[PDB]
Amino acid sequence: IDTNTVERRIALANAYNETLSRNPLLIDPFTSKLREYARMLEVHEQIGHVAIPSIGVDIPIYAGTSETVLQKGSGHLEGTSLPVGGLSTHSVLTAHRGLPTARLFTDLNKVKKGQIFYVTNIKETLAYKVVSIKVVDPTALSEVKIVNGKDYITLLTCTPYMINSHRLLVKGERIP
Ligand SMILES: [Ca+2]
Repeated sequence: IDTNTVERRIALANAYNETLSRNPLLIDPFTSKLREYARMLEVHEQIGHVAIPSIGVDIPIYAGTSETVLQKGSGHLEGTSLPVGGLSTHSVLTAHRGLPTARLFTDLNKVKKGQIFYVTNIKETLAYKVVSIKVVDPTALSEVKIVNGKDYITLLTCTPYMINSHRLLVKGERIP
């Protein structure tokens, strides 16, 4: 796609991000029951890719967290910022703590503070440095709000392994 088209679409994503309420009510995607909100970012139905070389993961990102999406890649939590970076953005990307055939976020618990993951979209590849690692009740995801003046992406999965009673949140902060 041509540069001028990419920039218009990114401008749309930014406008969307700057419209978001800073205080979503995020419901646990794993225990809950077709999305157009991220159409500007979509190429063949994917909005991006998330790579965590620290653990050998590189998987596609799709809009929403339907079970169809989570079977095949990472799902973007609607109500959070779209993964294009910027101040006052906080995107949440979700994936299973492993599937039969796919590692997905199986080893997210092995990511450490200071390590760097990458989110690639139609425009560029963004780098995020891990700054926090937390475990919370599934019924507590709303806290994962957009923080004024910060550019964050949280990677979200279930824990402990093979139990999945709780949720692991690994938050990275934009490296400018
Ligand atoms: Ca929609």
